[PDB]
Amino acid sequence: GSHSMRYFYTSVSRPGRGEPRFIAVGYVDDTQFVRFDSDAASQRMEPRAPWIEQEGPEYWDQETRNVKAQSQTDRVDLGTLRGYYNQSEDGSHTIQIMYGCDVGPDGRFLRGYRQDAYDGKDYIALNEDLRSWTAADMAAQITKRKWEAAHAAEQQRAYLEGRCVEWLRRYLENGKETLQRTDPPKTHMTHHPISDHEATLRCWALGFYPAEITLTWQRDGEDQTQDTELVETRPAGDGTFQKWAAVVVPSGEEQRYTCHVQHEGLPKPLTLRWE
Amino acid sequence: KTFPPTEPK
Amino acid sequence: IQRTPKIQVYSRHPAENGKSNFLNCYVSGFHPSDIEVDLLKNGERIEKVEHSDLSFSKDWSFYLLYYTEFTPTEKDEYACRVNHVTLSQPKIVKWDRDM
Repeated sequence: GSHSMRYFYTSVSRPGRGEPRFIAVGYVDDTQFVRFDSDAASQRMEPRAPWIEQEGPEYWDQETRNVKAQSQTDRVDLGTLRGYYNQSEDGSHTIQIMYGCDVGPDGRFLRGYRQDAYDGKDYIALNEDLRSWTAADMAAQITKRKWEAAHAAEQQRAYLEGRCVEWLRRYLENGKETLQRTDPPKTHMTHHPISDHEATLRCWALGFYPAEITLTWQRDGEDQTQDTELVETRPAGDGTFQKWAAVVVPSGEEQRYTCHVQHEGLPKPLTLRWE
Repeated sequence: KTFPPTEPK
Repeated sequence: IQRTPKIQVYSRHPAENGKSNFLNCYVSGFHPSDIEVDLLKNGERIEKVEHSDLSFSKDWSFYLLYYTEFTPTEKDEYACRVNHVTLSQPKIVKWDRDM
């Protein structure tokens, strides 16, 4: 019954001509619900889940103001950081920002986040206590001193513990039918001979939500990692996720092997065995 | 809902 | 820093000949975000392809899902073609409906 809200911003400079490309996305758990793309025609924050479309024009006006202003802030910051790092004006660079909050099943604040990167490495991040910053290098130390003087952590903390938690709660009751549902994995095993003496067993998990899942093989009841392969969890494109795990076994010995599936939507883990 | 832009870097 | 894409090519639903479905190419773990991704039908680029909005993981690496509606057949072969500043040539990953 725990939940999260996150925003992800990406700004990429383009020195051949014009302003940086800015993309913002918002998520509740593993469900995207809004986007902004500075190269799109609308120039508005846009809905990406049916349940947010009910929000009124004032909602969209305020969210659009914020992300358009953020795109300008990032533009300025790309310039400032180029200077801090003594980089040329000719190259493209990237700023990334993530922030958001986690709540417990009671809907109360658990944890807040705010972290920033430059060219795919840590730049500055708010600590878990929401009261202090971690600056990765002497460039980020400059930013840290400025942010301390501006009481930026206090401002971030008030949002993370206040508005973030309150709007996450509102969305969870607005999109309840999907956001508060768990879809357990649809599981099955396949069998593929490799040679006269070996075969692959593959354990499939399909259609599950949220994305967190664990697949594990055992042989005669003991965990087995030798001769196994696993794919990264992947989106199906319809709001659900997929994963598989495989093991190579001597042919005839298939019944020794079991696949064990853990997911939030399963009251007890599932066990599968080739018959 | 988003947080407004924070202080420049 | 720079990071090379990981690539998975797979269908939205269990693949069955003559039954409409979606072909997915999931690209992840890459940096920077500029990337070229095409879906190929018998080696030729498919025109109608959409993708998810750019997002990233904890380690700052990006991920995108590229997708198109298709109807699998016995004869037709599909693949995903990726280019990225980290690759010296485009990387082609064939669709295997067992994977």
